[PDB]
Amino acid sequence: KVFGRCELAAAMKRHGLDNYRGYSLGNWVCAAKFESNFNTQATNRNTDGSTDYGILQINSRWWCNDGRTPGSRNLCNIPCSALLSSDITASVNCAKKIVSDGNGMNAWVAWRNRCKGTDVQAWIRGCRL
Ligand code: NA
Repeated sequence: KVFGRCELAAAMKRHGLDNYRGYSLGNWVCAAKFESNFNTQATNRNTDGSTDYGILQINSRWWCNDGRTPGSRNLCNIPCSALLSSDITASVNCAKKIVSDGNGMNAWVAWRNRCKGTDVQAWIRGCRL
C-alpha cells in the first residue's frame, strides 16, 4: 500500500506514535517519507546482507526475522514480512521498541540526515488529525 501523507499521519496517530518518546507526528511522517516514500512494500538490501522492510525500513540485523541475516536478532518477535502489510500495526509496535533503544530517531539514518532539525510540522500541515 502507498499511503497518502495525511492518511499515514492519521494511521500513525491511531497507533499512538504521535509524541511517542517525545517525537511529534511530523518526525514520524518525515522519516516514513524518506525511508519508503510511504510504500508499505518497500525493501532495501544492506551491504552487510541484512534487509530493511516497510514504511519505516526496519532492519533484519536486530528487529525482525527474515531467515537470511546470519547472527541477527528478532527483538520485535515478528517475521520481517509483517512489516510489509497494508496494516502498519507491526511497523508501529516495532518502531516504538527501536526509538526506545537509546538513540531515539537517530536509529533511522534518513531521519538524522533529512528530517532532524527541519520544519517537520510541514509533513502534517493541512491534515485533519
Ligand atoms: Na533478524
